[PDB]
Amino acid sequence: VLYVGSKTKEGVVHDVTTVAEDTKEQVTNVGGAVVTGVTAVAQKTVEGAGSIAAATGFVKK
Amino acid sequence: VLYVGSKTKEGVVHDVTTVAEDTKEQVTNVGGAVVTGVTAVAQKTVEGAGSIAAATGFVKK
Amino acid sequence: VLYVGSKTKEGVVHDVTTVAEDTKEQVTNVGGAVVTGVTAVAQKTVEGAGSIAAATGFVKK
Amino acid sequence: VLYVGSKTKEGVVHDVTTVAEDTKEQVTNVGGAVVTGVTAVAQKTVEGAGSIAAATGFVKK
Amino acid sequence: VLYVGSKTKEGVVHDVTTVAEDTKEQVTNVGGAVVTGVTAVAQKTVEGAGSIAAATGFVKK
Amino acid sequence: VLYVGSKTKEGVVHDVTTVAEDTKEQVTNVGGAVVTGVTAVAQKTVEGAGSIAAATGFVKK
Repeated sequence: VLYVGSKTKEGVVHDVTTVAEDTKEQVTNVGGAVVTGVTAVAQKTVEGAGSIAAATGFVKK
Repeated sequence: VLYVGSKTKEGVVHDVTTVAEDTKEQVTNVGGAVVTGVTAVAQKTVEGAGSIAAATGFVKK
Repeated sequence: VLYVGSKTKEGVVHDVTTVAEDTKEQVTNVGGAVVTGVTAVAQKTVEGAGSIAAATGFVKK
Repeated sequence: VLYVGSKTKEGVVHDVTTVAEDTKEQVTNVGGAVVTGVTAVAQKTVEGAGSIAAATGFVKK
Repeated sequence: VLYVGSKTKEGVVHDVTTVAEDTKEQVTNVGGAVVTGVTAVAQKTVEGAGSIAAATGFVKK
Repeated sequence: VLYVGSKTKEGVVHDVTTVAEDTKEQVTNVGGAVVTGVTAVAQKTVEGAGSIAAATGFVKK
């Protein structure tokens, strides 16, 4: 492999924008919760995963 | 493989935009929950997955 | 491998913007919670994962 | 006039984006020239104009 | 006029973005020239203009 | 006029961004020239103009 004159963008995330005004979030009775916003994962060579969101709960009342 | 003059964008996510005004979110009785927004995963070479959202719950009342 | 004249951006996340005005967040009765904002993970070579959000809870009442 | 609870955006320009890669501009024999990019003009109360581009030339050869 | 609880954005320009890579500009034989980039003009109350680009030239050869 | 509780942004320009990589500019034979980048002009009350770019030239050869 060789690159003489070149621009290579491999495994890239850019220009991700989030805008929010007058919003409302309520999680009332949750055993375990994962609430997130932007999640950016850039990776050229991987063996596992990129983003893992796990939630295991128990709401007995 | 060789690139003499070239632009290669392989495995890329860009320009992802989220706009939200006067919204409302409620999760009332959830065992385990995963609530997210933007999830961007760029990866050239992978062996596993890219984004894993897992939720295992129990709402007995 | 060789690069004579080249720009290589591999495994990159940039220009991620979050804007929020007059918002409201409430987590009332949660066993374990993970609330986040921007999560940026750039990594060229990985063996594990990139972002792991785990929440295990118990809401008995 | 009165505003009790309100959001008023009057006379506004926002989120104007220009992206350009590998472009080419040539103005060879021009008497007078006006070459521009983004031109944003926000103004609530005006008596004149907003943007005036004037070019008066003479190419005799 | 009165504002009890309010957000007023009148005469505003924001979030104007210009991105340029590997570009080329040439003005070869111009009497008078005006080459510009971003031009942002925000003004609530005006009597004149907002942006005036004037170019008067003479290319005799 | 009165503001009891309020945020007023009148006559404002903000968040103007310019990004440029590997670019090229040439003005070869120009009588008078005006080459600029970002031009931001915020003004609440004006009688004249906001931005005046004037170029008057003479290329006889």
